[PDB]
Amino acid sequence: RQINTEYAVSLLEQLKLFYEQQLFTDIVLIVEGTEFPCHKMVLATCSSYFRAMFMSGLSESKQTHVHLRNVDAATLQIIITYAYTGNLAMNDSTVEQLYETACFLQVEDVLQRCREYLIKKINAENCVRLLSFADLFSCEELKQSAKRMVEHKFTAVYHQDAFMQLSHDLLIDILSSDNLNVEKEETVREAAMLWLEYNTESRSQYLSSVLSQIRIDALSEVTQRAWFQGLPPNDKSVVVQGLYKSMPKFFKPRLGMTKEEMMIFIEASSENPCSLYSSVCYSPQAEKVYKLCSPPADLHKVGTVVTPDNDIYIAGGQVPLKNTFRTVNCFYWFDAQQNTWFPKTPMLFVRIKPSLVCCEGYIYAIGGDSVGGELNRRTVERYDTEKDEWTMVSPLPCAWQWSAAVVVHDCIYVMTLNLMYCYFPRSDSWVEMAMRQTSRSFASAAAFGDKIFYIGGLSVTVEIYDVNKNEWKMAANIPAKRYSDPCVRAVVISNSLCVFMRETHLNERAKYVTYQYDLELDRWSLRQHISERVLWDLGRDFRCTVGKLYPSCLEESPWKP
Amino acid sequence: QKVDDDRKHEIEAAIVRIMKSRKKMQHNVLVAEVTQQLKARFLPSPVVIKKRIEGLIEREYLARTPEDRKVYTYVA
Repeated sequence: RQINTEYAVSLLEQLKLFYEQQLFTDIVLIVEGTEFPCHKMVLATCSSYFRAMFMSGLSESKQTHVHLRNVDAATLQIIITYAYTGNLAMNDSTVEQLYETACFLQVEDVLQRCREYLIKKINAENCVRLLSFADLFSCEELKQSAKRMVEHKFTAVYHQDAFMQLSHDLLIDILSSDNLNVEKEETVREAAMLWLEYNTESRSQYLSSVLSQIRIDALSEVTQRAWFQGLPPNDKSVVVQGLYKSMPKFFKPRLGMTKEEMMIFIEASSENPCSLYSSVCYSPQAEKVYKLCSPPADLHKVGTVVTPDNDIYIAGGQVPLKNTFRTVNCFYWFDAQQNTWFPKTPMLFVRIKPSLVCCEGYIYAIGGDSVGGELNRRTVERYDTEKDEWTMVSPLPCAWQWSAAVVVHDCIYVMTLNLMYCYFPRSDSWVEMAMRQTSRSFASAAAFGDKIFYIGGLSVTVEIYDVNKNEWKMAANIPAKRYSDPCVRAVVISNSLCVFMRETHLNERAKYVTYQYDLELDRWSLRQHISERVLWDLGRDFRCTVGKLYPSCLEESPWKP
Repeated sequence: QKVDDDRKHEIEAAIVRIMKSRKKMQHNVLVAEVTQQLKARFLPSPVVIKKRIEGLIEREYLARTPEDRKVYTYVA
């Protein structure tokens, strides 16, 4: 057995003290003129290269002074102090050089630590840079993670400066993969072209290879004429090899074209009695019901948000203590292809059913039972999708419960029983808007166009608000059978305002049906009635949100009609 | 001339009644709102409103400093 409360701590601390006092040292590392006196035992036990450096019989084994080059002084110093104390204390800037020096010195523990730190920090921009870094220094985990992040984001950016400087093999792997998140086939063509326009006559063979890779569907559009404009003179066989890429090489449809606009539902009626809730999806066009994996698989009462880039996030929630419902501030993100949930930076307060709002690329969590004992029981907390951190902002004016919040015209709007405040993120200030004449709670609002549609409350209250008109007005009442409790759900569908409502009576079964609403008609025309043969009962605490998903990655929910 | 002066005072009255409970403007943010509020009244007259909004900087009550346009004085 290994001790950890007696000799281990004392031995490590005494070794650190000996290192500080320059005692019992027999080897000194020379790094561009900087001296690092240390011990051979610690270097042998930490690094897998120093053990061969001092054990294998050569001229440097019996050498008091060793001139080690191609290593940074600060990185070697931090590696030595980690070996002498066990604490790494890595920043976010010197990770690349630290990993390079760890790979050169073959220090497995710090290599794993840096690998985890890098795989956790593929946020938005270093994806291609760290992908190239992992291609240079073989790292399967980093390579796969960066490949997936690139397939997700570069397919929407395809203009990064670092992306231009990539090796042929990595670019071939990226382009030939069927994970490109592109709704059109010309964007990848123009990305490949611009990758082959800044460096031409140098990668002409690789130009032909990428030309073949992009395949006929985009090869038959403009590439021939642009190449004729840009071909080197006295090139004949290149024309012959380029003309050949018209018939062969298995023209097949891509995967990114399957961005069907669907509805993500959470906390549904679980088919199995072992489970309590489940997350499922519905297809407005395919008329099918898909399922999703629960992010924690045990925690419920979560809030949903969808960014303009079609991303799904989960924050807050409560989980049973499983002693022999505790609130957790954990955060999660849904993978559009792996059908899993990768966690992210947790929150600072354990919220219950938080309301997350996206604006200016930032996620804003408004209310949702943060604490309560704080002097200002009316506070908020936002998220940074780029820096991956939580920043405190101006708190709420008034404390509200069972509230709803949306975003309109790049402005934060939160709706409560009767009041509404317009938070302006740029000035971090709250603007008093208008007050509703009806006091209704337990309802949600939808941000369709430039008008906020607060639907329901306790009912069928349809109160329409306009940012420009700054006024609340009524339109009509949704045609709902009497003696019923309509679970109204308002959300945008295909750039058209629609609703998803369910009616329940006494000794009667629930019915699901969505209606098409018109702005000037003030009527909910019958758009589609959801048949019970494909969709079963959902419940009462279910939530609805609009997002695009992949049918192949997800799986259909089995249920008897 | 009388109706021009009437419009010139009406726009100032609107801008001092509305922006006293609204947000700020960096380059051309609040002018769109003030034109939308007056869309049903008359033409926006961009040059007239642009020349008139910069005349109030000589004194207090939302001077709207051009160099310090990052934040406006939300005071009386």
